[PDB]
Amino acid sequence: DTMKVINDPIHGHIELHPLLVRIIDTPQFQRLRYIKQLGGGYYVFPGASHNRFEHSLGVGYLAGCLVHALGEKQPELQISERDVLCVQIAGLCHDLGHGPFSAMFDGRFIPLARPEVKWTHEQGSVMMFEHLINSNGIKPVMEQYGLIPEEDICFIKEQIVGPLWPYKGRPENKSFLYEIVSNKRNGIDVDKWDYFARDCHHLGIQNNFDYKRFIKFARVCEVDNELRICARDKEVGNLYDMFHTRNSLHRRAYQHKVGNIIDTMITDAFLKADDYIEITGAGGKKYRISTAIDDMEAYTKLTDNIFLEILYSTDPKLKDAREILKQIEYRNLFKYVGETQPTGQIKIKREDYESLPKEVASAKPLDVKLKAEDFIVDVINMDYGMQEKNPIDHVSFYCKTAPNRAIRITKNQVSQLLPEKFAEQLIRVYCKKVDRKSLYAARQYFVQWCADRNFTKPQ
Amino acid sequence: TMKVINDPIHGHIELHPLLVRIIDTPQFQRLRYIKQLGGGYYVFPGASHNRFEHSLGVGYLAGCLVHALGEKQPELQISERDVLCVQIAGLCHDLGHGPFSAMFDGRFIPLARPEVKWTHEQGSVMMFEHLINSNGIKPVMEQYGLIPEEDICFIKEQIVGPLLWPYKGRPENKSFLYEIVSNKRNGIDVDKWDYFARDCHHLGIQNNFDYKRFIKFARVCEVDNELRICARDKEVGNLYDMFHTRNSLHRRAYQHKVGNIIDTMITDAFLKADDYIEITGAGGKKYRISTAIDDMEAYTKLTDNIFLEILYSTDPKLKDAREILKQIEYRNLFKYVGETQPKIKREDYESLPKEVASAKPKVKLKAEDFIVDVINMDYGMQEKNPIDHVSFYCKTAPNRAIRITKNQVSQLLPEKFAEQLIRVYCKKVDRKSLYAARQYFVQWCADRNFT
Amino acid sequence: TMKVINDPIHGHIELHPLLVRIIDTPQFQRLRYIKQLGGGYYVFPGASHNRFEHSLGVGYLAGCLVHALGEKQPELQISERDVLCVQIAGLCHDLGHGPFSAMFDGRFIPLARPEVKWTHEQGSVMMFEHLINSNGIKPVMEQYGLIPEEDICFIKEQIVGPLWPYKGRPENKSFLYEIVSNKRNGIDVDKWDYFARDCHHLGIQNNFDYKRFIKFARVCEVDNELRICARDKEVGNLYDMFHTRNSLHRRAYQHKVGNIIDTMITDAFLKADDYIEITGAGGKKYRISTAIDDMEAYTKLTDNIFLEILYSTDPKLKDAREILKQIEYRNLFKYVGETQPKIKREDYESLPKEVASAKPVKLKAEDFIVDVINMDYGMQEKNPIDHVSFYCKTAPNRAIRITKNQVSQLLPEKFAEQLIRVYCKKVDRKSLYAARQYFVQWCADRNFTKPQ
Amino acid sequence: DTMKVINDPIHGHIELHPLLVRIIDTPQFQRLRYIKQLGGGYYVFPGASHNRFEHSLGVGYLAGCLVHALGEKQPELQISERDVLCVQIAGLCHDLGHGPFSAMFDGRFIPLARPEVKWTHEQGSVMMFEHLINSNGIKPVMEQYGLIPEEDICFIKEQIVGPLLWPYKGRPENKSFLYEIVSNKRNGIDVDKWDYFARDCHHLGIQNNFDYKRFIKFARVCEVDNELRICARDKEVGNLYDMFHTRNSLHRRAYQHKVGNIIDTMITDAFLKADDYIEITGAGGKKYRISTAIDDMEAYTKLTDNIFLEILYSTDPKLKDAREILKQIEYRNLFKYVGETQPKIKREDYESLPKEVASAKPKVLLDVKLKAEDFIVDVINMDYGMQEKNPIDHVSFYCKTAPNRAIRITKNQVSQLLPEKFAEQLIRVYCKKVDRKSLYAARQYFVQWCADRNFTKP
Ligand SMILES: Nc1nc(=O)c2ncn([C@H]3C[C@H](O)[C@@H](CO[P@@](=O)(S)OP(=O)(O)OP(=O)(O)O)O3)c2[nH]1
Ligand SMILES: Nc1nc(=O)c2ncn([C@H]3C[C@H](O)[C@@H](CO[P@@](=O)(S)OP(=O)(O)OP(=O)(O)O)O3)c2[nH]1
Ligand SMILES: Nc1nc(=O)c2ncn([C@H]3C[C@H](O)[C@@H](CO[P@@](=O)(S)OP(=O)(O)OP(=O)(O)O)O3)c2[nH]1
Ligand SMILES: Nc1nc(=O)c2ncn([C@H]3C[C@H](O)[C@@H](CO[P@@](=O)(S)OP(=O)(O)OP(=O)(O)O)O3)c2[nH]1
Ligand SMILES: Nc1nc(=O)c2ncn([C@H]3C[C@H](O)[C@@H](CO[P@@](=O)(S)OP(=O)(O)OP(=O)(O)O)O3)c2[nH]1
Ligand SMILES: Nc1nc(=O)c2ncn([C@H]3C[C@H](O)[C@@H](CO[P@@](=O)(S)OP(=O)(O)OP(=O)(O)O)O3)c2[nH]1
Ligand SMILES: Nc1nc(=O)c2ncn([C@H]3C[C@H](O)[C@@H](CO[P@@](=O)(S)OP(=O)(O)OP(=O)(O)O)O3)c2[nH]1
Ligand SMILES: [Fe+3]
Ligand SMILES: [Fe+3]
Ligand SMILES: [Fe+3]
Ligand SMILES: [Fe+3]
Ligand SMILES: [Mg+2]
Ligand SMILES: [Mg+2]
Ligand SMILES: [Mg+2]
Ligand SMILES: [Mg+2]
Ligand SMILES: [Mg+2]
Ligand SMILES: [Mg+2]
Ligand SMILES: [Mg+2]
Repeated sequence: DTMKVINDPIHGHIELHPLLVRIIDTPQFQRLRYIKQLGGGYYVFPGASHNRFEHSLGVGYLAGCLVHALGEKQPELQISERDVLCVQIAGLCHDLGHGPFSAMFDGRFIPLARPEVKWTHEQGSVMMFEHLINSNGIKPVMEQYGLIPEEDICFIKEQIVGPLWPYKGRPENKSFLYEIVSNKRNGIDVDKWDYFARDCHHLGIQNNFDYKRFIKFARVCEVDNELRICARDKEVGNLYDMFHTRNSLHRRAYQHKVGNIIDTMITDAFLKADDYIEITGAGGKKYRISTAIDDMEAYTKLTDNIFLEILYSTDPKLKDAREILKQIEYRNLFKYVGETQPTGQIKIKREDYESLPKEVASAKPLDVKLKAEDFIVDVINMDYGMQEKNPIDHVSFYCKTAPNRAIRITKNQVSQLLPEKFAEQLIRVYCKKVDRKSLYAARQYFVQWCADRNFTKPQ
Repeated sequence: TMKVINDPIHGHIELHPLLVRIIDTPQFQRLRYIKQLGGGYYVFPGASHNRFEHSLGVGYLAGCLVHALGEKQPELQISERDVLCVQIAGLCHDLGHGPFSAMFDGRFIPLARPEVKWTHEQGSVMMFEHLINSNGIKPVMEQYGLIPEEDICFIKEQIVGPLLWPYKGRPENKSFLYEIVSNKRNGIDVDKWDYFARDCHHLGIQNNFDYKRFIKFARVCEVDNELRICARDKEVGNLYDMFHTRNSLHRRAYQHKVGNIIDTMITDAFLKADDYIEITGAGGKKYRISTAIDDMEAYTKLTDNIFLEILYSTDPKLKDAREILKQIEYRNLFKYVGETQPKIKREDYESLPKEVASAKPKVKLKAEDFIVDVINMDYGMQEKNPIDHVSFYCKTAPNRAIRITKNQVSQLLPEKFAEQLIRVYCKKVDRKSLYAARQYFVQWCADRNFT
Repeated sequence: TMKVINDPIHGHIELHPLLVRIIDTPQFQRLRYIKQLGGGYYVFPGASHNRFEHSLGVGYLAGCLVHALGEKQPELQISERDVLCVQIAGLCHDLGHGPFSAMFDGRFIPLARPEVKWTHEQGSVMMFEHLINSNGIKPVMEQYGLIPEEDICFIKEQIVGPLWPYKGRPENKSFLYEIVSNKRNGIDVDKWDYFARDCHHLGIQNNFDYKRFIKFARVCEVDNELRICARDKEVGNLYDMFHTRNSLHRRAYQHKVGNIIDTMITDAFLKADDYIEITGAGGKKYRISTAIDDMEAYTKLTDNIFLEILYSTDPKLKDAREILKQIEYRNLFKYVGETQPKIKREDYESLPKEVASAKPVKLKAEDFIVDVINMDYGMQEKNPIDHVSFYCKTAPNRAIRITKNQVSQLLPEKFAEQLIRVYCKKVDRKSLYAARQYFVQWCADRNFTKPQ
Repeated sequence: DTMKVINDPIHGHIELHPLLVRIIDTPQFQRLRYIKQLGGGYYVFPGASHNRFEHSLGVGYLAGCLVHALGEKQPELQISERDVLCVQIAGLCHDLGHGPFSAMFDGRFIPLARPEVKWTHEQGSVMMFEHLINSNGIKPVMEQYGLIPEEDICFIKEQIVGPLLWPYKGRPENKSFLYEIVSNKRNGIDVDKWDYFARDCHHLGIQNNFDYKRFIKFARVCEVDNELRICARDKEVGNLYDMFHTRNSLHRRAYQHKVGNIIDTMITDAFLKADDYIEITGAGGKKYRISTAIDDMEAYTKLTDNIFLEILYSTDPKLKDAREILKQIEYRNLFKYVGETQPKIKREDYESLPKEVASAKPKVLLDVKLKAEDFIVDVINMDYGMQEKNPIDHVSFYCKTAPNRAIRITKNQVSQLLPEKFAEQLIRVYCKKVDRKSLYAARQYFVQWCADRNFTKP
């Protein structure tokens, strides 16, 4: 068993250790070839055909670069081949839990199909990782290459989903290893760096963030009795620009008005198909689209394929679901009516989403009257990854003249031209009735609703 | 109105409303579910791109080249109608591709149905006919000034060639319109230009060919009482490099040893699934993977999805097909045994595993255990130099077409323009079987005086 | 005929024969010998690009935008003549740059000649006049359908603004004045070329899609004037354009060391100024600081002046040559600190004296550099986007305004700030320590932010 | 003294050890900022403003990557920090000898100005490296960071120019491979090529087909003829034929562009007319000419592309002839291409060719008769870097199944679509008299000359 090399358009030649190859060459990992990174984004940006598989390889590769680089610069950290392998495995496996159309699945479908459960694709990744290990005899292969499976499986999981020192996989003196793949402190992790580059390459938008530079300048210093990753103070401006780029990719691509409408329609189709579709899990037991998340053998076979299974079906019980997807192909989509924003420092909460179409329909501003069933109200939260908080206040820096002393850099020390808030909310309204007289009316309800709630007058 | 689409290769592509109506059909949107490079994606993870994107790009580039000839030479009398027809042909030229693209017409259909002669291009014509007829496109064409009887014929002829001037869609004085999307004279067409750029972008290999430059320098001149596209004489070196790039993309990516083995395995899985899978066509009639090419309503639903349908199946009659695809996920692939060089004709492909298995070198193995992959590497015209079939003009006389021979360009160019490679693989992957398979292979090579 | 030029930023650029005649003059070819980013090249080794390349690119982009407005809206009655004039203005808009570009009009001339008010744009107009008059271009213009009196005025007005305030073109072609140098809001093709080109060469990636902006640009009536309007959808991308510009200033153009190198070159030029002779019209001799008064002399004033000084043996140039030798050895002046308030151009000269008078080795005003850096959105305290007109899909001739609250609550609350950096010319341990003490006391004395 | 980081558009963040910084921050190195990589190419391809300085940093960086990567993959090679520093210094300094407008200077000007001497920019690089060391107190700085200057200076020089039975003194046979990184004498596959392909492409606006990063990942060291050499993975053989293809392709389109070469010829003409009147101050205040400054590195230090502008901006009447030639470049009244043809003609015969053309007696046309001074005859050699030889026959490969056994791969084992020849020669003729009647005549002399020497009808 040797090294394999994989050519990636974002990263070039990626070297994979034989243990990583064994993990990649499983049904649980190869599944990611059949789930698009950007979901309904592909129906607006035709370049965005990229799947989670490619992304996952890239996060494994970048997880490895950052840990290797900290190791070469600071030998006193005593970063081991074992540490490197575990960090790479976590990068490779961090997105195993994604479902059909990625963000659509955990952002839209599961909260509507199963309001009782709290599910994240990250929880899924842990469960799918457990299934992958156990059903492909990976524990002995790990031992062969010097890993200790009890400690290291825990470590890999904790890197994906998170956990007085709360972690068991590695002690405080390797705390920094937990900032690479998924950074809970501030969000600055290699996962972001891969998706910015990859999404850009494919969308046809250009990426402003130099991850290779950030890596060269990263050191480990002591902060609050913990060894953490610190950035060179000089790079502070570039980190505010990293979040700016992320928010900019959300505005243009990920929350595109039509991409979101297509995700909403697919979600609608899935909800109508949910009672009739059967996915075979462990012991031949049958699961639904919404329950396959409870059985990883079933979940393994739940991919973007589900879209085509519904579209190509002839069963009359799937007629409603299939008609929604047929309307996507013909491009008879629901129609955008307008966008607006809360002026209040209080955002609209998930509890209130269901009641919004009713509120719009009750606006008393007309030819055609319209009903709550005719409106979609899409509520979009845009932030810097920590609700109302500035992520950069949670970043540690060093200076050239004292590279072991960690410091904080406040927002006033960087620039007066930076954002005064780090979270905002956008509300888009669409209409399901698409003729001239209905759209005109829908727009009237929308503007009056905006006046009724002291929201921003629309464009 | 117009719609704008952002593409990573071409930037902002403007689509006329008629083109939008054609794109927004099930027959076109189907191309979202067929990978450009098929099994290449299982070697080059960037190659997730599908035929849909490519098809938009050929529509766009077909439009650039025809617009540019029109602006430079108004005397050609290129009409908005001509432009729309050329764009529609670029959009629709790849409608006939099946699951995993080249795999489908290169490997599967010739094995599943040896009696028929099928190309994805014939498929594109049939799928175009189905698309028109089932989406009420003829009246939309008339609305924007096309004449459907003439123009549908013209669009088809652009895709597949004619159906002693052989064409009906357009007369001799617009002959050049037939060289844009699919060039039968020499292969220099916008379809190549899109795939070089797109495949490169995604594979992670860099493209040496500047199509935008070629377009700026393209003119139409009279050659043998026919108006054809000519290249600026200065560009001759760049055209030899275009074919060099194509052949280079075949060596590294398209005929990758493992990419081809994965295509062979998928093909194997399809042959074992063929008798048991049902695809619903017109009037509810059922078709097989290999027969869906006879019914375009069925064919519409035959995409890369078929791979997952087989993989996720529980039916025992699909166990054999499903096990082959499961071995792809585990990466227990068929194993490369060796490569060699003579040409061997398509007529002989089926009989080659038998020939290998009959080698008696100084575990025995059977013909079912060997794959013999015959790979033709050329400049798109068998043994011929495509550039001998290119017309050029000079700066000082831009209407006089000329030929440029190979000795006038460089003594460092290829002496031949076609060669053939034969690879052998084994389906039995253990130590003792591979060793044997290698012995059969070398003795076979000695038996046929190959390298 | 036409010539084609391959550019790494724009691909194949087509040049009409009249534009070739303008390019093939000493006054234009001069721009091959002036670096776009000046002292930036001594920090970012990719930034070897010169103003010539940039100038071709602005000519090309000026042409794309005007051609595209013409194809989309024939009712504008944009003529081949209008197109040629806009292209010529793009080609010639940067003719006035001096040695090391921004250094020359930002730093050297205000110090060498405080009495005069000079911009490279005024220079471009004068150099354009010289180019025309000394290369017999007026009859060549007439040959290809221009009307030189009207059109020369038009080209100049495109570069520098008015000299309805315009004479070269009436109100119904107002929009032609927004292409090369946009006085209303700063959104012009000149920005677009430098973002792309600077990025390509610096090794930083450009976030702004100029080709997209062009596809979406229309002309609509605003206040009885036909202006360029952007598609409403693009408002977010325009805030990001200014964000990108400001980002290129933070990282590259105002790099601490790039600015120190510009300051050192400026210092060398000030010491060489009285001893250099550049031959102008009538054989009259000009200095580096006076060559801006005579375009024949100015023609021969390029980055070459740096090497002339560096390679000299003349004792009168010893002081200037020693400063430039210290740049090669990399014995640069040393950064002491940064701070923030605004300080006006009138006050720049007096600042080293103010620092040296701070009472916290003693040090003197000649020992300090005080570099005042203005970071804004190109209109001082103003939001440029409040001065942009937009159209909607549903009514593409109705122009509208879009306020900042309609776009995003995550946008800047301010559009201008000022940074002050201090450096010391005396580089030993004891001097730097002292220099830092003067600096912090000065900051306390003027109620500036205690330094990082 | 620490590390410095430099951002390069081709290579990204380049790390430079303090010793390398000391070498870079000298007048002898910084000089390369004032010499364009592609010379007269910039007057055809406006993107090609790049100078030798940037290139030189890039070769230092790539020299370092390749040696570091061989070291990480094969610890048994015993590659030292010292070996790495020496290879990097050689990459940084390999182009120190270039003169004004790069190839123009050693290809055209010096062979015409000083036919007696044999000069290459590489000899210059060695001499300039010696001057750089000696005049900037670098020997002690080298010792500070663990180099041994007598051995290591020799090693660095030998890497640049070749040796000065195992011919090398700087390093023994077991580190032979270190000599293949910067300038490969065996086959030409070196990091110097890799930097210029990428950089030239980036700037010219032509796209690069060669993946140097891939080549590096696949490079190993194996034993060949009792010597440890760099070997390529057998699978990469096709990509190496494509590397030479790309080089030859960059020569056809950019480096030997008809007008780029004419501009180099005009600059050379201007330099020859200025050579007697320009004075460059060298060591001890002794004065050198443009053509003699190559004999004194203190003078040579101040000889850059600046010399072009010094001549252009001059007012001295003795420089009027030289200055008028350069003024004609700005106005674009260039010398005019008359024609091209193909046979080889040897360097010994270049000088005599304009005379041969002018002696052609064409069947009695001729308004204007023309003289040898009126013709330029440009002889252009297009090859794979080894005259008539296939460089790939001089490459060693390994297989996956035996990565320590080196092998050869013949051309028939790779492809029947590869070149049958690896060298050809082009002859271009130009005329200095540019009016309609002169060009027509010049073309008549040219075709008769071609008939007289049995060359291809043009
Ligand atoms: N950029 C690039 N150029 C190429 O020429 C090329 N060829 C392949 N690849 C990509 C495809 C893959 O992403 C990666 C590995 O390809 P490889 O062909 S070295 O590997 P194995 O077939 O496994 O050969 P073995 O088993 O004998 O070592 O490089 C390439 N990528
Ligand atoms: N029509 C279409 N087909 C595709 O296959 C496709 N792929 C990407 N895009 C891009 C191009 C489109 O601009 C974008 C959104 O689709 P749209 O325009 S239909 O939907 P709204 O804007 O809500 O409706 P309208 O303009 O009719 O009022 O997606 C596409 N658009
Ligand atoms: N490069 C780029 N930057 C962007 O900011 C951007 N925004 C969208 N796209 C891509 C996505 C598509 O491929 C294309 C069109 O997206 P569009 O937002 S203009 O259009 P419709 O939604 O149809 O809006 P309407 O109906 O009001 O005209 O550009 C973009 N592409
Ligand atoms: N991208 C690119 N590829 C190339 O192969 C190439 N060759 C040249 N150029 C660049 C160099 C220039 O920037 C431009 C045109 O050079 P050109 O060789 S078409 O033309 P003239 O010398 O003018 O030949 P004539 O007088 O017969 O037209 O393209 C090229 N640019
Ligand atoms: N090195 C350097 N220091 C500086 O302080 C500086 N300031 C500008 N530049 C460089 C960066 C660019 O390459 C160029 C910008 O100047 P141009 O004359 S093409 O246009 P404007 O109308 O001045 O710019 P805008 O409208 O955005 O204010 O000069 C600078 N470069
Ligand atoms: N790509 C990129 N992004 C940037 O934001 C950027 N900023 C600078 N550079 C380039 C400029 C140089 O090529 C390189 C390092 O510049 P640096 O600003 S880290 O370094 P010193 O000023 O020497 O500061 P110290 O001594 O305090 O570490 O990166 C940059 N390159
Ligand atoms: N303008 C121009 N004309 C030319 O004839 C020419 N020839 C080379 N160059 C440019 C092209 C490159 O930028 C560089 C090549 O010369 P270098 O000193 S970096 O290395 P070598 O060892 O000579 O190259 P190799 O080993 O491949 O034969 O000079 C040229 N540039
Ligand atoms: Fe991820
Ligand atoms: Fe195609
Ligand atoms: Fe400018
Ligand atoms: Fe070199
Ligand atoms: Mg995730
Ligand atoms: Mg995250
Ligand atoms: Mg096809
Ligand atoms: Mg074809
Ligand atoms: Mg300017
Ligand atoms: Mg401006
Ligand atoms: Mg060299």
